[PDB]
Amino acid sequence: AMLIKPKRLQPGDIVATVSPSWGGAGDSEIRWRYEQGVKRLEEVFGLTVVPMPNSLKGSEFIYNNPQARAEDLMTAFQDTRVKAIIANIGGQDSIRLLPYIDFNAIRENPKIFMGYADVTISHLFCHKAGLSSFYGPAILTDFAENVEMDPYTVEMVNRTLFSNEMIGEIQPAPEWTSERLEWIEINKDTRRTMQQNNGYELLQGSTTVQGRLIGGCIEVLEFAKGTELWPEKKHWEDSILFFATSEDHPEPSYIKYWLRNYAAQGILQKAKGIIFGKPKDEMYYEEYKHEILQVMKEHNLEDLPILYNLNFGATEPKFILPYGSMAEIDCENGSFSILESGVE
Amino acid sequence: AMLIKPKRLQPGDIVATVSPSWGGAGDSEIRWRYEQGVKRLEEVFGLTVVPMPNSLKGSEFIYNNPQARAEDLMTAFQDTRVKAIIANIGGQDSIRLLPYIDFNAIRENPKIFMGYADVTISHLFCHKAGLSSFYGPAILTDFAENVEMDPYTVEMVNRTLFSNEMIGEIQPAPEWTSERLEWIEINKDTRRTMQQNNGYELLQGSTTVQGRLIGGCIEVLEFAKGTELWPEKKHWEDSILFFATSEDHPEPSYIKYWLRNYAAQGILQKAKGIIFGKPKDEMYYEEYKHEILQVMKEHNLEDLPILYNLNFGATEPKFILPYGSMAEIDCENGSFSILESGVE
Repeated sequence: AMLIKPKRLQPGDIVATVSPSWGGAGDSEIRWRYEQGVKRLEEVFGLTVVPMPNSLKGSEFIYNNPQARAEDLMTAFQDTRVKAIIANIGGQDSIRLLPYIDFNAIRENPKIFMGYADVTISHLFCHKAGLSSFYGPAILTDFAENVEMDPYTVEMVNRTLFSNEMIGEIQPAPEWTSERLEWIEINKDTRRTMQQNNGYELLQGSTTVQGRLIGGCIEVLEFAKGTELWPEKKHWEDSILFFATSEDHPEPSYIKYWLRNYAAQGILQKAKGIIFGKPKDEMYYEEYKHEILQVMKEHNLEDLPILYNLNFGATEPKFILPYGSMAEIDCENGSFSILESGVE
Repeated sequence: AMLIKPKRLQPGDIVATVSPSWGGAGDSEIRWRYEQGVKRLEEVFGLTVVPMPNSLKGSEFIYNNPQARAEDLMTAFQDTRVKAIIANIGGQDSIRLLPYIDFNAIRENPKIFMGYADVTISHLFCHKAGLSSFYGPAILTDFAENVEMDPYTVEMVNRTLFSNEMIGEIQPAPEWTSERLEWIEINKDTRRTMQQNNGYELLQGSTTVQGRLIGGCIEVLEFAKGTELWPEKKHWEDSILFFATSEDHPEPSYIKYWLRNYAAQGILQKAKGIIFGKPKDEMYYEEYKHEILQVMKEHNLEDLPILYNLNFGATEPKFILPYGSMAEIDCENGSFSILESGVE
């Protein structure tokens, strides 16, 4: 293990909320939604919540001030009362924070950091500092789910962040959604419609393999390629790669192009296995499979275990992937497991 | 300069044709078109043309055999009778040649290498071997133009490859086309419809700047990021960046994402200036401007000279960009010049 594992949460602990990507949480029309997410952190999980100073200043300010976003992250990491940091939401431009990050401030202050999609970039800040962080739910999208949180997401927060017991097998969720229901307050009493989930699909592979988790949102990872933010070679050795596609539904050819580059980098050849998240709206569900299998065939990797349709990524509900934690793909059983705790 | 300038081509010289990307030149219904391009190399330029051994075996063979494509390149470079190499056409997967390239073989046999789009990858092979190669016309798309070659493309081939006089100012073409007229022989006597061209547009900048050319097809450059094929740091210092979009019309948001990555790499900050090629069909002409200007604004680069709508890239006709040559953007006059010869 190359990464520091942070301490577990308990009720009473303080969690900081931050806006490293899109600044919407503070927009007048969305603030109710932020407050609803916070309410679940407080009431369901028993946590105390503090927003970082610039995090609710709204989307115009946040967009224009990447340094202030970075300052919010540094403030949260440097405050010893803060036991976890959760992103409000993704976006697309948190790569702009790079000039303003003090990696040693993260290194000297290990704690839980969680979010997904563009927050992939903020995960790479933690990763560079040697801290295991959590590809997982965010305030506006998951904790603020209308009417009630999904019990699957709640279970997985408990198992990953509140317990130092081995996480173990990740069962698929019974149902999923990515229905568009605008974040208008008079919609708050409306449940989003759920779809039956049918569980994991094995695209290829015939072995049980284990390796340490690395990855994120595949579109956003492109943003960091060739930069000083990209994880050094040792982190890719004997990995389990995890990829999710985001809400803009990247055309299938891009999934091919991006995987071809992972091959050209030597990353696919170093992987023990790959897991893919359910695409948003299941758009391109079958088409992505075709591209994935083609790139593997092109590079003599037809036996690399690849599991598909997991509940992480752009749909709800979600489980949580701790970076660098040992994980397992069991092809014969079509199962995915995390073979250690997420927290200490 | 870090790149070797190859020797001047002249009538009577031998040129090799290669298929490093899509292998369609040898397909039964396309072969007439390859032969039409060969006829202009022979009759207009006075050259003897030799296809490399695997280059006309068709698209199925070529796709399945990246190693044979790489061998064709090596064959052409190692034959001292061959004075220039021209790609038949682009494609999308020449990144697959990477593990099969003998860079020493290129370094020891400097000579003209020319093509565009996916052939960007093959340029990067030359670049890594320390050879200046030519972002420029290809057999099937330019030399094989129905009825006759465009005099603009002819002129720029002559000025860049057939003379060691300074290239000088690159004037805009009077007309352009990217009309889809299928490469079916029954069409061979049909001229493509031309559009009036309005010349270069200065997007920003108020100075005259000089720097060495580096760039290529912006979609394809993504394929090489974070790989050992990416040009080393010194190549990006005091550059003039050149970017063209390809036939797939990348959505404007991707231009933004890709340019934010150039910023995150420290590349935009080191540029003296940037030039963009006319988009295919002028699709997203205005949208791309908006994205380019937004990324400059995001990174305090609003005084960086940027010229738009140049005749390189996905449309016809084309001028030629020698990698690493000293070039000039003059903002007050809205002009672009290359301040050395393309060849020795």
